[PDB]
Amino acid sequence: ACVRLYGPNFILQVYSSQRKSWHPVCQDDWNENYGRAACRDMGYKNNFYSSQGIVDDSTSFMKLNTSAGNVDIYKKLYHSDACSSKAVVSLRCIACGVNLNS
Amino acid sequence: IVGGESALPGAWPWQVSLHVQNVHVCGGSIITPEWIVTAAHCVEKPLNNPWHWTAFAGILRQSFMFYGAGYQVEKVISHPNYDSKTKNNDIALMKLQKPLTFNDLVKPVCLPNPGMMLQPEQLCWISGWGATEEKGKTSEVLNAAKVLLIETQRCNSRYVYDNLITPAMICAGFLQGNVDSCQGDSGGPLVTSKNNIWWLIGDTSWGSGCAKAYRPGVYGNVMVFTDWIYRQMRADGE
Ligand SMILES: *[C@@H]1O[C@H](CO[C@@H]2O[C@@H](C)[C@@H](O)[C@@H](O)[C@@H]2O)[C@@H](O[C@@H]2O[C@H](CO)[C@@H](O[C@@H]3O[C@H](CO)[C@@H](O)[C@H](O)[C@H]3NC(C)=O)[C@H](O)[C@H]2NC(C)=O)[C@H](O)[C@H]1NC(C)=O
Ligand SMILES: *C(=O)c1ccc(NC(=N)N)cc1
Ligand SMILES: [Ca+2]
Repeated sequence: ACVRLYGPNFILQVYSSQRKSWHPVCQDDWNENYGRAACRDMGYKNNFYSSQGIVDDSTSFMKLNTSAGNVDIYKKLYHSDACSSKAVVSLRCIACGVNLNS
Repeated sequence: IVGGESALPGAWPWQVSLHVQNVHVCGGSIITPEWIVTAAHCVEKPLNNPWHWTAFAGILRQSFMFYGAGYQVEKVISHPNYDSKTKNNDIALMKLQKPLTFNDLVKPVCLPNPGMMLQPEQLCWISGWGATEEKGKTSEVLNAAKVLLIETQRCNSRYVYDNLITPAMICAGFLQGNVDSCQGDSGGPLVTSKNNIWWLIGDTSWGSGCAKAYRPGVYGNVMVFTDWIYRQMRADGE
């Protein structure tokens, strides 16, 4: 699993060694429970804050395979040129980054 | 902090004071109820073992950090590539035995994501209980100051740090001096606001003297360590 949250809007991305490129995750079939699994893979234990679809500011996407078994969430993604939902996953694992003036 | 101002309650709610033998030694930054980012230099032997360390959160004044009310540190993890000679890869994690209670005065800073697209001279803040003058004593009060990032090419120039600034380091402050981190602030945060979120850009690491001209602060480049942090947090208990 080579994964990242990208940018100030927390775009979830997966690396392709073949393409030497990072790809966002299509919001297709995604939900907060997948959000929680991704957060656990990033070491956040029982922290979770939000998972929502956003417009992507990349062509190629990672798409969730709903017909996969109980495997790790990143083994459930595959390469797709198309995202039917036209949105990508924005994932926040913890409420952070607020202070007196926020 | 040299040339800063007293912090307000809840301005820097991720800032902790890290004590050994009942006194402040280093700063750190809260990233989860149990995890703190600090500097590897702080935890060199003979202070590598967690038993030495307690963390104080949500408290501005050292005299209100009472013996026995700190959070005991359970685990210390120094970056595998830390080099004490050069201070390269100067980052460590501390895990608390008991999780902190977040409130208006205690809360986490966000780890920086790849692709932050910061400005070359992004406006940042540093905070801590360091000396307020070179060779000074620990500050009783938490201070903070605005600093700008200094482009690595400038910081590595012959008249500044002459090729000592690696990709795991970032410079911040002012080349005229006067506003800077100092002894006691190390391990603590360098933060910036972007998209209405405060991000941990750096951890206070080293510099020649404090607040001297052409001798700005050098910070661990937390962006480059985030994946290591994730992996340590994930490994813990597993
Ligand atoms: C979504 O997942 C389906 C279920 O596959 C399982 O879970 C995924 C996550 C992965 O671990 C798979 O290895 C695992 O089986 C995918 O359907 C499977 O597709 C594979 C081909 O990639 C297929 O493997 C063949 O199995 C036969 C039977 O023994 C074997 O003889 C062949 O050598 C394999 N074929 C090839 C290409 O050599 C497997 O049988 C499929 N499993 C099922 C239950 O049908 C599905 O492809 C995937 N969806 C997408 C869009 O990729
Ligand atoms: C850590 O305690 C520390 C970091 C940096 C300095 N020097 C400067 N910022 N110049 C001193 C001490
Ligand atoms: Ca020891």
